[PDB]
Amino acid sequence: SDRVRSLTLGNSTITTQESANVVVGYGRWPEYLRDDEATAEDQPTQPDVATCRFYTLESVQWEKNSAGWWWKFPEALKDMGLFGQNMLYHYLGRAGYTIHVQCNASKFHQGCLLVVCVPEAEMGCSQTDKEVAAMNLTKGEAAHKFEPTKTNGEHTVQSIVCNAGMGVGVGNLTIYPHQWINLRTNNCATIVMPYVNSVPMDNMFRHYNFTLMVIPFAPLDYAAQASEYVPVTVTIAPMCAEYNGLRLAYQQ
Amino acid sequence: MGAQVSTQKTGAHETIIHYTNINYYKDAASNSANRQDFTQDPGKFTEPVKDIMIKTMPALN
Amino acid sequence: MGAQVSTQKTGAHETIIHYTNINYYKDAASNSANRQDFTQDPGKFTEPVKDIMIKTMPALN
Amino acid sequence: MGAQVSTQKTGAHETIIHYTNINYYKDAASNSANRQDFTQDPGKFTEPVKDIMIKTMPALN
Amino acid sequence: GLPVLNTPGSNQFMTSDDFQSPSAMPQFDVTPHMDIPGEVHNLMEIAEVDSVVPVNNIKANLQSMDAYHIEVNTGNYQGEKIFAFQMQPGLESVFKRTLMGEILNYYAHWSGSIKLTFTFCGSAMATGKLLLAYSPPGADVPATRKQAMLGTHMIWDIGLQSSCVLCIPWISQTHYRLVQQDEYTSAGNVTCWYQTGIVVPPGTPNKCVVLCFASACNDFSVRMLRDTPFIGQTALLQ
Amino acid sequence: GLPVLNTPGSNQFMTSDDFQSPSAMPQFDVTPHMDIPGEVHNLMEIAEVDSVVPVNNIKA
Amino acid sequence: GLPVLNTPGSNQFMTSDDFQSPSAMPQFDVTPHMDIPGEVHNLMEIAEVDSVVPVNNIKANLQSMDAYHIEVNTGNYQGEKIFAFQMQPGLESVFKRTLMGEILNYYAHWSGSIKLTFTFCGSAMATGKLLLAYSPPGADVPATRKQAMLGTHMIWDIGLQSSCVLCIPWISQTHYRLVQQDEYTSAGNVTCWYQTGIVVPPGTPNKCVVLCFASACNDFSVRMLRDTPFIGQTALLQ
Amino acid sequence: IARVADTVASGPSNSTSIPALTAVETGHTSQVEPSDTMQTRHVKNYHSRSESTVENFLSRSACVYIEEYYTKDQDNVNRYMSWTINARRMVQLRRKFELFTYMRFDMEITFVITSRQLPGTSIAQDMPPLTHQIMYIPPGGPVPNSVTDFAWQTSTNPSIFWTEGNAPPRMSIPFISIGNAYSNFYDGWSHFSQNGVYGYNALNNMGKLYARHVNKDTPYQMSSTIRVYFKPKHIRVWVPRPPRLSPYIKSSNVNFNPTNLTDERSSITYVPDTIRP
Amino acid sequence: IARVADTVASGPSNSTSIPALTAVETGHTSQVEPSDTMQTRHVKNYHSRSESTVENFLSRSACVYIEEYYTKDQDNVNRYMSWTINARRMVQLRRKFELFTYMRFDMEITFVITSRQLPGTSIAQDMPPLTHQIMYIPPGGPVPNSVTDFAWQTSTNPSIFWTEGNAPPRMSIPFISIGNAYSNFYDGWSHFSQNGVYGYNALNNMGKLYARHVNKDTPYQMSSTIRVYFKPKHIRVWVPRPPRLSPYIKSSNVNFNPTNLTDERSSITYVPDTIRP
Ligand SMILES: CCCCCCCCCCCC(=O)O
Ligand SMILES: CCCCCCCCCCCC(=O)O
Repeated sequence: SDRVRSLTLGNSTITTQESANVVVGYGRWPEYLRDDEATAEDQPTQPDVATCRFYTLESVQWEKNSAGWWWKFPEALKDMGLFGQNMLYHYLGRAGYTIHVQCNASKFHQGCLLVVCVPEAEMGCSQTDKEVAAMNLTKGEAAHKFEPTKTNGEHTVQSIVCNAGMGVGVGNLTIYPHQWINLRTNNCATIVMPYVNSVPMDNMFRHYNFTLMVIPFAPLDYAAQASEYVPVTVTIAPMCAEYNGLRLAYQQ
Repeated sequence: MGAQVSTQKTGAHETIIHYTNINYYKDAASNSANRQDFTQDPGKFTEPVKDIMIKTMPALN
Repeated sequence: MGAQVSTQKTGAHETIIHYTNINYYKDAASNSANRQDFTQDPGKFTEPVKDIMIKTMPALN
Repeated sequence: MGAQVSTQKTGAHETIIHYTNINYYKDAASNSANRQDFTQDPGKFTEPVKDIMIKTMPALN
Repeated sequence: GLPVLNTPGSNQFMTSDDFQSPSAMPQFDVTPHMDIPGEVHNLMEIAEVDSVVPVNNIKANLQSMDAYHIEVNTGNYQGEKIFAFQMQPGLESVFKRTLMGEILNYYAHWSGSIKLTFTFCGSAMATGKLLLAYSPPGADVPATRKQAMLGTHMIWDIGLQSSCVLCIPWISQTHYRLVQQDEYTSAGNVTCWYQTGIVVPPGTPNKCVVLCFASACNDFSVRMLRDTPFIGQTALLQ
Repeated sequence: GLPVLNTPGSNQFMTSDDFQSPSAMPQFDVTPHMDIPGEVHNLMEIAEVDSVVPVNNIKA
Repeated sequence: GLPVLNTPGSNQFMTSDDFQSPSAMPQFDVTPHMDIPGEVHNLMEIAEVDSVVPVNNIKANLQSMDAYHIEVNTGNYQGEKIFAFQMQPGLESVFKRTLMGEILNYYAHWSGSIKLTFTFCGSAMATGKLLLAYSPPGADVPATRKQAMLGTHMIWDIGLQSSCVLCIPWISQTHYRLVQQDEYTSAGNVTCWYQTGIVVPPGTPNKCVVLCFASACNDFSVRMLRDTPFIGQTALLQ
Repeated sequence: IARVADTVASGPSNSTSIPALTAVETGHTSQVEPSDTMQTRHVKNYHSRSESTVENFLSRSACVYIEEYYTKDQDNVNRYMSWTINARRMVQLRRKFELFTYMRFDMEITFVITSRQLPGTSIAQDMPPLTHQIMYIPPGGPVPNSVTDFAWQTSTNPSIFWTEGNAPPRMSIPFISIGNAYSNFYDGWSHFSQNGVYGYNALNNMGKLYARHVNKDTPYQMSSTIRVYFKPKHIRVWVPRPPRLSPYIKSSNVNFNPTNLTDERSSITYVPDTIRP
Repeated sequence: IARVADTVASGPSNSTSIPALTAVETGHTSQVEPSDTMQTRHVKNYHSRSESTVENFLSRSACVYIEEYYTKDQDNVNRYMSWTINARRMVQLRRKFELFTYMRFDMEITFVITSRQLPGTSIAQDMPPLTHQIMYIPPGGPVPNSVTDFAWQTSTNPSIFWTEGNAPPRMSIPFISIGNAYSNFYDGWSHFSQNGVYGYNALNNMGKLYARHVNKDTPYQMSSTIRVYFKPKHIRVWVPRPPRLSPYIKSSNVNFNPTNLTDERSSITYVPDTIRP
């Protein structure tokens, strides 16, 4: 049975009895930087099991009127164990990441989520005449959510779902590494993202390599007396984490 | 010279169809476009799964 | 180069009469006309009959 | 002719990259620049010392 | 020098030409090539990727996820057409914006089959059978299930396998068709009906969402490069 | 560059010339060739076909 | 003659082209070549030569040798930063004019390591240990020795060997950086502190000069030819 | 070579083979074809995806900028052109480039410069051919502040001198980016404190381009309009993405107004009756 | 070929090896690299110093002179150009050449000649294309004193005839210097008594260059501006030297005004805080 699967990274292990295979980035699997592609001359540090493990973020509640959510990495993991510590003390970073979104219900509930990883998910502002604030793009492990209607915020992100806050069609986000969580068949979604960037390495605070978006295309629904609380938890584990440029920790 | 004969794109009188080329400049950036590179691998986007899925079989089992 | 020498059309000093050609473009549509294709088969229009008819014989008998 | 094929500078599609050249003029001053002469010897300015100095050793002793 | 004769078209500038030209930056050392994931070689690699289709594109949903929702209900609905649309990958408002159609709009000619994947998003207890039919140009759109059933159809049985593919074969007179399809290069229509019905147990929703995906097959191809009519401006941006 | 001398007739446009020219549609995939009946190679193939002659071509 | 078609860019004049051209002086007998000492092949041969750096470039010393002086004194000075500056070989006012930086200004891109050689010019009786640190971009400039010590540092012990090299490794995200460095292509900072202190015997100066030298390594290289912004005029000279 | 897949002849079926059934949840795009869901005939498909190549797709000169500069020094009219090179001010080409996240390629740049004589009552002239000068100034180089600035000496900066009447000037340039590939999208900042510039402008810096008339002065006011064209060649693209849906507002960011997913229609079952004998 | 040195992977250390310690007094520039003062990783550096070549550095057309000459003989306007060839009147190119003491190379000379019609109330003309004549006169040759001087016969002196509209005239010249190399600096005199001329002008003498309109006369006054461009090729340079710091004052000597070593700043410890969340 390919339904059941097990994931093991570091001192963490995830279990599943209702998965749907595993999407591996753009056909590639996380790998350390090679010598014929490196730029930083200093010998990198590789904490390995210390940083490459499963980090669970704050759960989110899926409601009949939920429009979606989104996280930005590696920023969202700035306060996660040693992975966040290396981000502070190092100028350059490089990691893989294994996204694992969980969400279970019952054979009597219905709904369908879209777990996607969007590289360089540059987003727009609510007020097209103004700019956006980092605080409105990503706020730690705290998820930002999409709205079923237009937003008005000064420096807020245009959370209107239909445009995914990028000025595009949500139905075309399938062009990015993704999976769906169709409650009647699924229970979770896993995506192994390889380091994608136009540079061997990059800062992890200044640059948001990719954005994880969970947009429901099939509204959550159910009958009376059926558990109304359906949470959606996101777990991610860095892979082949390398760091360069060691210096005094950065004051957030 | 360093002439290099290639094949031309089919004409409206098919079913001497080759051209000659020589680079005159020292920089590769000066050369003409590579309109004849026909490589493909949709797998990256259409089948980026870890476990090979056989068409004639159930996606899940 | 991929030069191709052909025969020129008779001149007004007949009874070195050949030219050279090289295609510079990648598309066959860029080549010059084929003014030297002399194929013929009037049969399609002059004798589209199912039963061969011998000139020196009666058309019907 | 006296064609001379050389290597072109890497392009933005690496990892037929050569060009041909022929001089038409009688004076060498007419030829194009020598943008491909990569000789080096910093020693003249960085290490013009009479006694070889080994990096891993003391300059004076 | 060598006697030369300039041919017509000299000194002109054709945006689609392809000649050599002197580099303004001689001996520039290009930045080392880096192997980046997900490289694209042919645009068809994109048009072959399934993308959600906004079948329910009614004025009231042009800016909501309902545009993608294709409701199906329990109870007798025989003779009722669940949905329908023309087969214009680049002209039909339904496909016009999908990854597939979005690319076709950069070309004027297209050819090949299309894969319409349907996914049932109801509960694991809901069951049912739908009739996905495709009728080639020539006759009026199927008004009844019998008429639709006479054409290329697929009877989808909802079960563990959530999705079902309705491959629309390329049944054209000409080898290619215009993205700006007219009546001459008509492709036909696609109508969905209830083969049986959607039965459901007590304490379970009666309305379910059915998503639609569209993508090109291994026999698809575009041909006439043109500019897309989905982008323009009135002055230089700033 | 190569010393060249333009000869008379340059930059002109003769309707019956025959030179090469850049394609405005690079790498266009021409529609597959189909063997159609009754192909003509030389116009003489037509002039060799009998056609009714209007010998009685009087105004009326 | 040979049918020819002129391509766009004909009859133009690009200052960086490279074609052949008729000599105005045919068969000119060039003066015999003479082997002259110190020939230059690549400009990098120059940027690799140490040149005194004006670290003390304060308004009052912009025209005196004090601009190169980096004083160090005897007595407790713990927690005190001897000096500091950004790592902009071509933009930083400190390097901007050195042989190295002076050359980088003829290019827009640069890459490689830099050798900062420090020479103690005090008396032969003066002793001491200095901490030469380099912090890559990302955090605020080291306010204390502890913060600076966390980065790439070199503890220089003054002795018979007058000079000490602090090689600043190329720790960048991108392969190259702009000489006109911005925040994106930041390189970091270099701060000097007192590891211990400068002890001195009686009858000996208490203030000493420490010269700074800067040069490129064997892994350095420039790339984008441009005009230097350190020279101009308002009219033809006479 | 770049041929398309042929269709194998298929016949009746009745097995446990379920090529039509699948699960999109896996993120896997069905690889089904007509022969899998019906009876098909053999067809030798000769079609080719030769024009779908990223090379043939992007390798076509497209206008990226346009400015006007005058000859005489009258009023507050600019006598020279200035431009911070980028392809985000022309929606057409900008939308194509944005189909991918990263790009790498050399480029052919062509200039279409045209002049004119401004209207007037008495403007009888006899001006010789106008010669123009286009100078590229990489980041950091000295910028001219007048049509007679010393910067126009073009000591080391690449520059072109073109006279009207001749073919539009052209010249190729390699892969300038200091990175391993040009970036169309940068979901990051210019400063480590996560502020300052956000997006493209945060890292892209191809320098500036200046133009002017090398002619001293014209009797009566005249103006010229230069149009810059880009034609990438030896192309490489990575990470494809959803095409632009909302109209472009700014050329510095991706701001947009909530746009409709697509055009509307009567109902989900609406299909125009085109057969009416 | 012109590749850069790679960085060997280095590990911990604890020996009597002192690569970091040295003595600049020897006049020897430290040959240390990152791997000598820290732990480094192996890095296959593919960078190339191909554009740092003295050839690629100096081989770029740079303006060296510019003068204006009129067509009609009205007032005291010069109808022809005169110029004592040298590259010391254009700071840009002059500064590069002065990076080295001696130079040897052939050279490509390009001319950008443009004309115009001086302003006026009634200046309606119809002048045919203007043809120019540039004549080089090596030291000693007869110099023309008018636009109709016999000297313009160009019996043996090299001369160019160019008509407006066509591509800017060009032509190469070998290594003229009577010495084994051109001299950018001459710390000596012209006379043995240590007086007379001092420096460059004391020995350099490339002759003169004259220009004019071959057209007889124009109905109304018109003027042309010729710009000379130099592009050394097949270059050789010796004895590098400190780049020019003080602005150029005269084109005959190295006179200068006490200039600052560099820009100022708050203090030796001043470093702008660019991180402010
Ligand atoms: C000599 C002119 C130089 C012009 C440089 C143009 C570089 C274009 C780079 C486009 C980058 C992008 O589209 O992401
Ligand atoms: C035919 C025109 C001849 C012009 C001769 C120019 C010679 C330039 C020599 C430059 C000498 C120097 O820069 O030290």
